[PDB]
Amino acid sequence: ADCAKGKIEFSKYNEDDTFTVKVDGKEYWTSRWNLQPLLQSAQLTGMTVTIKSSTCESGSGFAEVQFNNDLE
Amino acid sequence: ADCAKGKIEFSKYNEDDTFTVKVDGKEYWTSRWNLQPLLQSAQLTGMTVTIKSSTCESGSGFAEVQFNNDL
Amino acid sequence: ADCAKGKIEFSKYNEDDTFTVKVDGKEYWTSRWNLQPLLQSAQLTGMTVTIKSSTCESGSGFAEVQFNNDL
Amino acid sequence: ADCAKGKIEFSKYNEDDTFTVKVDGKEYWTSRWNLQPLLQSAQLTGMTVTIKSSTCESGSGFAEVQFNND
Amino acid sequence: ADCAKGKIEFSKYNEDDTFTVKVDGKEYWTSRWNLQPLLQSAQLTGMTVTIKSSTCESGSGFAEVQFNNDL
Amino acid sequence: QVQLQESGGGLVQPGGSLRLSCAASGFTFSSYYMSWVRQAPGKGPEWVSGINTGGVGTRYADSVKGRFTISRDNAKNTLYLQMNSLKPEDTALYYCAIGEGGNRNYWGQGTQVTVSS
Amino acid sequence: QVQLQESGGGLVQPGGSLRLSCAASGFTFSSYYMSWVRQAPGKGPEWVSGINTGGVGTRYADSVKGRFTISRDNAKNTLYLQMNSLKPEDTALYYCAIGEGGNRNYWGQGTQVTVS
Amino acid sequence: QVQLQESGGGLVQPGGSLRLSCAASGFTFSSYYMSWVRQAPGKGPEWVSGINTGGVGTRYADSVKGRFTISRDNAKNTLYLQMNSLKPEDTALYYCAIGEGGNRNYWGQGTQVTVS
Amino acid sequence: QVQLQESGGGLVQPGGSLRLSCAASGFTFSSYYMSWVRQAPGKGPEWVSGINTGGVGTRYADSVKGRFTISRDNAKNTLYLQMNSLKPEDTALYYCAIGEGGNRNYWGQGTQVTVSSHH
Amino acid sequence: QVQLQESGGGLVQPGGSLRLSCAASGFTFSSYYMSWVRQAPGKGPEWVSGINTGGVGTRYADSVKGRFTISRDNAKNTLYLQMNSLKPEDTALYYCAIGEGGNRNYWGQGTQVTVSS
Repeated sequence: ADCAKGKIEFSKYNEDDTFTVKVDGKEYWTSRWNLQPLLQSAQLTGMTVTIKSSTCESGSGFAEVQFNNDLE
Repeated sequence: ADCAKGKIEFSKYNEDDTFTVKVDGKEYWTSRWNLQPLLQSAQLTGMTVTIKSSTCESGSGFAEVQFNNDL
Repeated sequence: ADCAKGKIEFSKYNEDDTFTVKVDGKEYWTSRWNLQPLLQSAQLTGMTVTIKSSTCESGSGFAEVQFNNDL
Repeated sequence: ADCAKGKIEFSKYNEDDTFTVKVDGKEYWTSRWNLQPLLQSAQLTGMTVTIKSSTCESGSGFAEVQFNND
Repeated sequence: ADCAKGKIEFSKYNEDDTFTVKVDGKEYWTSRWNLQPLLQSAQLTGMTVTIKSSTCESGSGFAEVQFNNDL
Repeated sequence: QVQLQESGGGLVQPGGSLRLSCAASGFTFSSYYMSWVRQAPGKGPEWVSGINTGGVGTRYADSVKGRFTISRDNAKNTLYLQMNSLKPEDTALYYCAIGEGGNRNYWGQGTQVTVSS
Repeated sequence: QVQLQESGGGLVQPGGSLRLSCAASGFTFSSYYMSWVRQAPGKGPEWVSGINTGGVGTRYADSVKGRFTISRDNAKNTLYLQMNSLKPEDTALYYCAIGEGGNRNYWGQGTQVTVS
Repeated sequence: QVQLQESGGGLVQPGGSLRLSCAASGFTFSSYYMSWVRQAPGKGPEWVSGINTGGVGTRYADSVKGRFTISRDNAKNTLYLQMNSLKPEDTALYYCAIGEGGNRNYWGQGTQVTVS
Repeated sequence: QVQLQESGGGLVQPGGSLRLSCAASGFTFSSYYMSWVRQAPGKGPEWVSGINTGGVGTRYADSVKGRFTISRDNAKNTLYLQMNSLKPEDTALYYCAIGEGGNRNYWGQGTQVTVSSHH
Repeated sequence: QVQLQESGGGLVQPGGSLRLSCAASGFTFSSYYMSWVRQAPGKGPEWVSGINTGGVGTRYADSVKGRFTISRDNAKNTLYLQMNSLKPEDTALYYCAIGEGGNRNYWGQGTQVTVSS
């Protein structure tokens, strides 16, 4: 259930050790640690990130993301 | 057994903290945390990954992977 | 409160395993281990980092930051 | 003892969470988790790695290495 | 005290899980695990590292270090 | 079997307080971010609060920030929610959710909260 | 030392149910991802289901998603597979495996499931 | 259920000494960097001192370097601040904070220190 | 201090079997990859077998795969090597090592294995 | 609070042996790399030996390699140095240090070791 599909506008490390990313004008946060280096890489390289969640309109964080490289 | 040999099409971090990669049109997932940064760096750099597994159907679990640079 | 917004001039690994970054002429340190590689990559790539803290004087501790790529 | 000096031909993550690298036609593996990202970056960047081990036969395990750029 | 300021000549992962770097012809090692990825990135990117230690002779141990980009 | 058992709900007068408790079993509780989500009648699900493994690092939805406070007891495998100064807008069925609360399969059967006069 | 002992197999009729159990020993079970793999006669090995260390995250093969359900009892060092509404395709020798089930080194001597 | 309880404050004459104590509960203390922050009346918050887990690695603000000494008893799950040779410039409310002290949610209900 | 005490060697006839055991002390054994290395007089050191902490992930040298089995008992801080169907080529001094072998500082004072007959 | 107490020094004849002991307190000893540093009269401080936590990984300065042996007892929070076959060039004050020995604040008060005839 694709929440947002796009390039990472910005990322933010939070005081509670979570990680926010603004994708397609909407902010998403995750408690997953392994996602932190994967997401900024994706941000830096200009990757196409697809944030997936069942409850997409609750303010609940994601933990499922697909990474695709950019085309030209 | 060599299941897939190719460039990573896409990678996906799963809700169960596993990691999927689609190589040669077939998706394979791994529970290994150490493979996550290795696979992402491979996909980004354009490496030719060789997925080795006893279970070769798409959706199978894997653990052994070989990395070779682009040429 | 946004303490500093800018490119990382330098980073420093400290004897107490903390990590200092001087952003916009002000130095700020963090005890977060996960921030070390993130700040390292932001410094190298030339990202514009936004340090957020209740304590904004130079030398204060921080743990919340935002990363944006360059133009 | 310097077993192999050269560019990493290929790397391989093993089922036992070890990591193999073929340097100068000889394969060597390591149980060190710290080395996995270091060796991948060395392979990708084209660094000339020097594998040092008391056991120098191919298939021998190692732990000590030296990284130099091109 | 600033022991060495310069580009990393080479790095070496040791059998005791320490990490040596030769900076300005002098070798220095560290037991800090977090420094391992920071140092090779610095080595790879061509950063000018500043090793700070009370023991400045070659072969001494160290922990504090400052990273600055090439320019 | 993974089980989450919410309790502490009921009928409270507006301005009143309540303390929700969720007793987790069948999984290693200390390994998971825990959160509370409410489902108001007619409305969709609303994420309310979250807490990191460790119990130090909390998150709150803007609607409850200042009135609610999430806590965890990793020694007792329990998650709590202190609901103070309750508005009627909080009359909802409160679920204790494993993770960020993005998956309803990983919720327990909710505890009913009704703030009325 | 490591041992995996599958049980709970047998001959079931189509639409029926079975609960396979695998009893692990010789390693701290609670520390490993566990999975189930089936090997049908004439066909190759098929990964069926998986479960994480944490104990909450489950994965299932498309062929059995909705009918099968993996669980673990870290207290009893046992892994289970609840097979409901069984189709004849599922006729095979079921292996309980440490990890993702990608190398036969880590499987037990499987239990036989026959659906006819 | 996180709690930080500062104590040891009071009225001291300039040049005098005080020992603040902060008793942590509801989280595993030994796993967190701890720090002390002061909030002078009318002025903004000032970070004062920090100590790593393990208790060897201390940090001090330049304004307090040499006079103050942070310590921790991971056994008594307490954090301390030894304030010697107190100047009137130190008249603030001393908060004990989890982490680096950059977020007010991570502080206890501070103890009062008045040097006049 | 750190101590590794190999035992279980001896004089074995070709085709025979032996069980080497190394008793570790002075370090938390459960936290280290362990391996077995042999060194035959005249030859250099040969890595033989390896085991990850946990005892699920075992590696074997091509020359010993199928005949040898490495195991560990983290409860008893012991490492074992089951040598079945031995050859005179298996003759050497067998060291138990912390890590992947590699650094003689990490080996123990070995156990002698001698595969021979009446020829 | 943090305390390092060196002992085991004294007057030794060349070729002789000594076993230095350093008793650590006030910090979790088991969590730190420990090392020994000597300060010869007129010369600067010389790092001598190092040991990682856990006590498997030892390092020695080339000047002592083969004669000295560092060890630790994390149960007794003590660090040791076995000095065998002592040369007069070993005459120095031996500090027991937290870490790699690159911070003087985290050394003890030293133990004297004098090798002469």
